Amino acid sequence: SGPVPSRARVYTDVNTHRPREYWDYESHVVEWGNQDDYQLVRKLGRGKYSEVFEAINITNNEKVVVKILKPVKKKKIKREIKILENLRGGPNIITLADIVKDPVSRTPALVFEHVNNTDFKQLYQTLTDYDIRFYMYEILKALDYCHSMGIMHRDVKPHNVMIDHEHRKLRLIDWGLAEFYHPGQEYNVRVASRYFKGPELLVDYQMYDYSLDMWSLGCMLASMIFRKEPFFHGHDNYDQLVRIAKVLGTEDLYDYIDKYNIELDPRFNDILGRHSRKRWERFVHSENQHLVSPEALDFLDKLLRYDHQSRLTAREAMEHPYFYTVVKDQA
Amino acid sequence: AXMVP
Ligand SMILES: O=C(O)c1cccnc1
Ligand code: NA
Repeated sequence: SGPVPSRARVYTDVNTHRPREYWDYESHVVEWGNQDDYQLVRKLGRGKYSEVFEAINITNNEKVVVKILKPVKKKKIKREIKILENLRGGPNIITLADIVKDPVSRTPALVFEHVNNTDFKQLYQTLTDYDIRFYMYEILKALDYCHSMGIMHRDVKPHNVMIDHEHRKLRLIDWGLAEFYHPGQEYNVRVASRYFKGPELLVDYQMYDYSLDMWSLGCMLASMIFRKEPFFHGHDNYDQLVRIAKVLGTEDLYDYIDKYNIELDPRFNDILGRHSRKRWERFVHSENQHLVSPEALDFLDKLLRYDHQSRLTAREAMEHPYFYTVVKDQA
Repeated sequence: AXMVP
């Protein structure tokens, strides 16, 4: 019969109502800058399909970040470019400053306005309680904006959040896996990093939506308030779901599978068994209790749900009492 | 490398 179809609870038809040029990234005509404006200085890091360099813009002495794009599927270069251009100027979105080509290899490279090479993962084990709530709220601003623009990031994790802690500014980066949401579309489940994969990716449910990013955000939050990194620490994609079921319980896992008529891969059958839901208080101890409150546990509980439709949206999340102090102090 | 090297 097939799996039951699903629709985003929010921003369902934003791309349908856009001019086709907005989301038809394969037809996008790239505006190329001048590679001679920039001099690479040193390598900052490496992705599986990218090389990242610190560089200087010699025309104005500004430091920038240069990302060399090299996906196997050429289609993904225009996808990342078109998403970055559609999102440019939105809150806490990294700003694409230029697009050039390596003069030797002719490989496309993105030029970003500089942010300090310090990600949320290097910082979030030394933050106070208030700073976790502040930066979580800033990430939610970025996610609600990109969701409202029809885009799911699909790779939300601490290494993709750059923070300038001195200036308390935050940028959500690496839009190389981001996609446009279209109702009824079946997407690739081989996205995101293992520890942050939502249950829909692990049980192979393809008609997912923005709510995938909200599961990943819940995984980051649990890691921070509990000082456990990663919070769900599987050895492969099958064990990853087992790690989740040992916390959220198996009853709601199978209710989820029943609801969408999902065919569970037989590799799961021998390793899941039965698990009761563990109350979130079971993870509190003396070295993390200063980060844990009733509002944090209630908020966490509403992000980490098997059923993607039951998870808080980014907008609903920003109204949670967990952020009441941040919202008051912000005005 | 854009500007030499
Ligand atoms: O979007 C990216 O991949 C990015 C942005 C700034 C710095 N490093 C990487
Ligand atoms: Na392309």
